[PDB]
Amino acid sequence: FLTAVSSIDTFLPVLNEAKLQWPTSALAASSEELLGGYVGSQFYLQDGKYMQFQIAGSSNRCELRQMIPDGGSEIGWAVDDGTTHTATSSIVVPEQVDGVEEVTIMQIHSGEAPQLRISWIRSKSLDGVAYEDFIMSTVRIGTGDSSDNFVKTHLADRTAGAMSFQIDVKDSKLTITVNGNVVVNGQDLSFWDGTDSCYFKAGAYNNNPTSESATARIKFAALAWVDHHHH
Ligand SMILES: O=C(O)[C@H]1O[C@@H](O[C@H]2[C@H](O)[C@H](O)[C@@H](O)O[C@@H]2C(=O)O)[C@@H](O)[C@@H](O)[C@@H]1O
Ligand SMILES: O=C(O)[C@H]1O[C@@H](O[C@H]2[C@H](O)[C@H](O)[C@H](O)O[C@H]2C(=O)O)[C@@H](O)[C@@H](O)[C@@H]1O
Repeated sequence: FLTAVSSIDTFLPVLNEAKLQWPTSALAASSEELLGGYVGSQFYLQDGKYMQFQIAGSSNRCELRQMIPDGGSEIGWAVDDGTTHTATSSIVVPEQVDGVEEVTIMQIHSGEAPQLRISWIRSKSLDGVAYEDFIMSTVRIGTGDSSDNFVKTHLADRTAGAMSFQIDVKDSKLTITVNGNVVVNGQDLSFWDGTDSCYFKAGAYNNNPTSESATARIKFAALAWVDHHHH
């Protein structure tokens, strides 16, 4: 039988502040249901320690979406509200099966757009350099489709072992720290000033696969939204 993520203590804080969306953005499990032992092949405890997400299909997901804590509704915050918004994780990205090409593992998203995607990607060239099997950040600085709307950065080559991430937003600036080192230092998010619908996400969101039956799989050793105001 499949062991439930809530059977250990590690993820209870974030489960109390998230809903699970699967296999689309449709609700799969409320925060209460997650804390109550919701489990399936898409979302279960692997190795007695990892919150594991699995999903197949282009643009499908198995993803946590930040909620107001203690049974609250969907959160919305703004890059320019003056508060520091922080998400931390420790992630084991396994080798992905053929047909999986890009898997978004953390986001800042709003009602209409992804401000930030951290994604594993099989192969991509950035600024004239080819990279394989790596973790990328994609920041939107506009809503258009041309390259001037994005800042894309190689964060790290994929490691077999756990990799730590931290996302911080304060005063319209974004910092991404990977394995303790700052890789994105104060990226401008001021295009999004006044958008009050931002929230964190984490899990597996499957982008541009070449087979819709190929199952993406991501293991979280830790995940939290860190509240700088201590409510
Ligand atoms: O053609 C691309 O791969 C294009 O995708 C962009 O990311 C999109 C994702 O693939 C998903 O469709 C979803 O998350 O929307 C994203 C978006 O529209 O921002 C960027 O990665 C872009 O650089 C790239 O050209
Ligand atoms: O699937 C999408 O295109 C986006 O869905 C978003 O979730 C919202 C959506 O209205 C859902 O049907 C449900 O109501 O939850 C909403 C929400 O939590 O904001 C996000 O999952 C977004 O990341 C997707 O891009």
